[PDB]
Amino acid sequence: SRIPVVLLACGSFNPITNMHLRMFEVARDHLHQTGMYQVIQGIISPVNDTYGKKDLAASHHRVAMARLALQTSDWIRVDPWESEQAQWMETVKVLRHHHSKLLAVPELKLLCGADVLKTFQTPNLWKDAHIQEIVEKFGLVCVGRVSHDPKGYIAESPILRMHQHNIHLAKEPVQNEISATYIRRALGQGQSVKYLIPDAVITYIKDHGLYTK
Amino acid sequence: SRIPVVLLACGSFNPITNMHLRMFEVARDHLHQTGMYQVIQGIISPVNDTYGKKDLAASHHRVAMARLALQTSDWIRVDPWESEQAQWMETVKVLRHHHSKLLAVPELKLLCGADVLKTFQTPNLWKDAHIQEIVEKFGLVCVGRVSHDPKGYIAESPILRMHQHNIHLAKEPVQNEISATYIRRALGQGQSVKYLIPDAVITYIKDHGLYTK
Amino acid sequence: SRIPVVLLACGSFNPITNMHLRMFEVARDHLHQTGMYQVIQGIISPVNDTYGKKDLAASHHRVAMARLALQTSDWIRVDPWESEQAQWMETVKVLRHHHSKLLRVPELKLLCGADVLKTFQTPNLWKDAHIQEIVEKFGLVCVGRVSHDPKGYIAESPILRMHQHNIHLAKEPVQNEISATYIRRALGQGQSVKYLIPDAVITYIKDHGLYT
Amino acid sequence: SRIPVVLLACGSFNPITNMHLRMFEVARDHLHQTGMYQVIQGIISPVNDTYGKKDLAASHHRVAMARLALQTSDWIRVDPWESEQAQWMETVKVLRHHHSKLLRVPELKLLCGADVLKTFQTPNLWKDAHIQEIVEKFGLVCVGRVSHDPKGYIAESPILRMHQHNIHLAKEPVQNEISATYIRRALGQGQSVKYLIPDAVITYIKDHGLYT
Ligand SMILES: NC(=O)c1ccc[n+]([C@@H]2O[C@H](COP(=O)([O-])OP(=O)(O)OC[C@H]3O[C@@H](n4cnc5c(N)ncnc54)[C@H](O)[C@@H]3O)[C@@H](O)[C@H]2O)c1
Ligand SMILES: NC(=O)c1ccc[n+]([C@@H]2O[C@H](COP(=O)([O-])OP(=O)(O)OC[C@H]3O[C@@H](n4cnc5c(N)ncnc54)[C@H](O)[C@@H]3O)[C@@H](O)[C@H]2O)c1
Ligand SMILES: NC(=O)c1ccc[n+]([C@@H]2O[C@H](COP(=O)([O-])OP(=O)(O)OC[C@H]3O[C@@H](n4cnc5c(N)ncnc54)[C@H](O)[C@@H]3O)[C@@H](O)[C@H]2O)c1
Ligand SMILES: NC(=O)c1ccc[n+]([C@@H]2O[C@H](COP(=O)([O-])OP(=O)(O)OC[C@H]3O[C@@H](n4cnc5c(N)ncnc54)[C@H](O)[C@@H]3O)[C@@H](O)[C@H]2O)c1
Repeated sequence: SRIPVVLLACGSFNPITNMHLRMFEVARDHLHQTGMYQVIQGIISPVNDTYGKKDLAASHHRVAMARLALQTSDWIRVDPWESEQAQWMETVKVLRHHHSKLLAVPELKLLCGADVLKTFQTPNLWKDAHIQEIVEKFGLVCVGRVSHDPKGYIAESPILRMHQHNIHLAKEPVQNEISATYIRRALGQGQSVKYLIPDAVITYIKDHGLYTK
Repeated sequence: SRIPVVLLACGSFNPITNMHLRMFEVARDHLHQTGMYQVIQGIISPVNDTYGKKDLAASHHRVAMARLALQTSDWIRVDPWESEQAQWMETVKVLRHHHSKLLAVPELKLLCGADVLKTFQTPNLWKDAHIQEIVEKFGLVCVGRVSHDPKGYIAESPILRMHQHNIHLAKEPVQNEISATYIRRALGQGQSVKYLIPDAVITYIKDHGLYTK
Repeated sequence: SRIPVVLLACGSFNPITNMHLRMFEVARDHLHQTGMYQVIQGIISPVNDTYGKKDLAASHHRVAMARLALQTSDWIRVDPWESEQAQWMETVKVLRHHHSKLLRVPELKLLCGADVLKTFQTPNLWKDAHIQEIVEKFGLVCVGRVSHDPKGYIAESPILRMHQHNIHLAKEPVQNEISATYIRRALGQGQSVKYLIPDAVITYIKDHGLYT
Repeated sequence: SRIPVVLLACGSFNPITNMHLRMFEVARDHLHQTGMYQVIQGIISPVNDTYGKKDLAASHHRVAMARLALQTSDWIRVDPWESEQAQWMETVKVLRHHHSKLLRVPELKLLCGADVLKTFQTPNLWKDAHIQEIVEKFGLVCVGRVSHDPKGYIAESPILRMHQHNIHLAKEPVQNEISATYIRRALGQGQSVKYLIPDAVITYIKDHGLYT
């Protein structure tokens, strides 16, 4: 029969957008189309507030916006564990945690856009051993993005190439490069972002006065 | 003070998508940003069933899907008058009708994507006199689309150039080229189109068995 | 053995751009990849000056620019026959013309971007009999373009879906949406279009005062 | 009178492509449009071979390809200084080097795509003092790219927003997203990349067996 799969998306979700959500749907249809997997759940894990140089809305709000965005989803939920930790946590550790949570066990795979695959090449960003454990022990489902060539990223990285069977490249013939950075700027200018991010998220942002100049 | 404006979008809406909806929002913010207009309403007018060579879902359903898509909009409504006529009607006639309906009168403008502006150049598609009345007596608000250069379309058409003050070019720094043709194909294959078109529209399509192979 | 193929691209080429050229390369690689064909020649056929409601550069200029653009190509050539006819000609007639020449046998296929497939749906634009002859007698090689879904255009066309064996969809893994309308506007504003169209074409345009 | 400007693009150029070249043309036109500057020179500075976790073609090859790509440019040149250093150098040091040479005065500005602005946010990638020196001592000219919002990157950076007078956002009205990674993969598969990168660069690549 089919191997059960849980998809984990780690990211900022500042705020969660229709594209972040579309990523799950495209990935699920892709895995199902292979004939060997059955996606039983998706998890949105917002990053901790201590992360990066960029100023993010409080994780309390990013978790809230995801929960509200996911109310019309019957298979994707937000998990705040990662954001509730005292500090930022390398992605491989978040995978380990959720794998333990599942502990005939479904395979847990990291879901991301092709741009993340490119960041694996950034000096000192990801430890080689972590890249290895991510693709070998968990798996990667990557959704295409304009200007990125995942196939080449895989061919040019010895670690990815060696475990390419555990990397699933998905993509849809659509162009949807709405950036959350633009969303925040537009919101700051009083412009509409309706139909780019969920109606429920816009309501929360308005009610809590988020992303103001 | 500001000139009141009603935006009319004529099209197939087979089915209405998040991009069709985004078009209204981008256009409204653009007109408001000029400082001289106040958009008070938007109208989605699905095309008649006798139109074109392409097979469209019944207008009864396209009107229903738009109504449901617009339930969370406080300023855009669907108007079935055009689709209820015995036969297809040139766009200038639909504008005339809605102008009469409004009859200190707000300006009624045709809302469309830049690709429509390009179709004005198609032999025998639009009567020169209609193109003229559309831009001169009503107005055009055009939203940018990848691969189209509205500014050049305007410069190269003597009629548009002469009335360019009545043509408003809007666009947002986003890439969103999701085609309804892809939506229908995906739906026909059992794939998800969630987050590309409204949740309410997907529910109607599923409940009424639309767009099946 | 592989089937010999000649690719014919009909269009304005006002002016020819790197995108138009790229279309040939992608189509050829796709056809060779199928293992069933051997593309032996490419033909750029600029449209006549009476065509449409547009002020196009004179046909002899568009032919000359295409020729310059193709100097570094060892398999694509421009053919002025079509532009040199007294009047505009439906595309199927251009295919028939070039088919006859080939006979004086390779298969002749129309080469176009996905957007062209969408124009097949435009009321009164293409005669149904002509769409049928194109995909039934000849063939169609389509290069993808952003915002277009060729697979859906084919499936929804009662004529195209019955001839898929003669339709070849070559996907463009790169994003190359450079509009010739934009090229003309930029040129008219005195802005650079270098690296968007061939250097020799830019020079010709300058020398002859085109698009000013 | 207009302020003399020299544009410096640091990058892999593995290999140089039509997009990299287009970036210079768009930036120059944008700067001239402001009416305040006169771009007098463009400089392509390929990165050293010790840089990053990537198997890059040898620096002398990337320099040679850039030189060939630029033969038809009357204002852009490749400078191998950087690639010829014993080790990789932070970009601000390359700017200082080229600034000194200019002195042996024109303003030297870093030229990059919008994506570079986003990398400024990457933990430990760029020293804050360096980002400050780049936009405060020199200048930054950014060319738009699909999926990136430079205006937001600037507004959200406590360093960039304080130096907007020295940041110039040049918008790319065309869609030109051709990945050098894709170019390399296509080449390795024996597929054409003609019209995506200069002909002379393709020839050099073939002659020297690069990307096989
Ligand atoms: N463990 C490590 O060493 C290490 C190093 C760097 C980053 N990280 C992790 O990586 C994450 C960084 O997330 P982020 O700030 O980029 O998240 P984000 O909110 O910007 O995006 C979330 C996800 O959406 C995808 N996405 C966004 N727009 C898309 C589109 N249009 N199409 C397809 N996919 C799209 C992104 O690729 C990403 O996978 C964090 O969880 C961080 O902890 C880990
Ligand atoms: N009066 C005439 O002579 C004449 C001739 C031809 C067509 N028409 C009219 O034109 C309409 C044709 O509509 P259609 O079939 O193209 O409608 P459609 O459903 O495909 O699209 C509706 C609108 O959405 C815009 N749009 C779609 N995707 C977009 C995106 N990603 N970004 C921005 N805008 C986007 C389109 O430009 C269009 O204005 C009909 O109302 C028809 O009656 C009139
Ligand atoms: N026989 C008929 O009934 C009929 C009806 C309408 C048009 N036509 C013919 O169709 C042609 C119309 O040509 P045009 O004005 O669009 O020519 P054009 O110069 O704009 O483009 C020529 C070709 O390039 C392709 N192309 C352009 N940019 C591209 C990109 N970025 N990526 C991929 N492909 C790209 C186009 O799809 C087209 O196939 C003429 O030859 C005309 O006679 C025939
Ligand atoms: N000093 C530091 O701390 C530091 C840290 C990281 C990187 N760097 C430097 O940054 C550079 C990294 O270069 P790279 O590997 O990205 O080079 P690259 O060859 O990929 O590209 C070079 C330039 O082209 C631009 N570009 C590419 N495709 C484009 C397109 N389609 N449209 C517009 N612009 C486009 C890129 O944005 C970039 O500015 C190196 O010089 C490196 O030393 C410096």
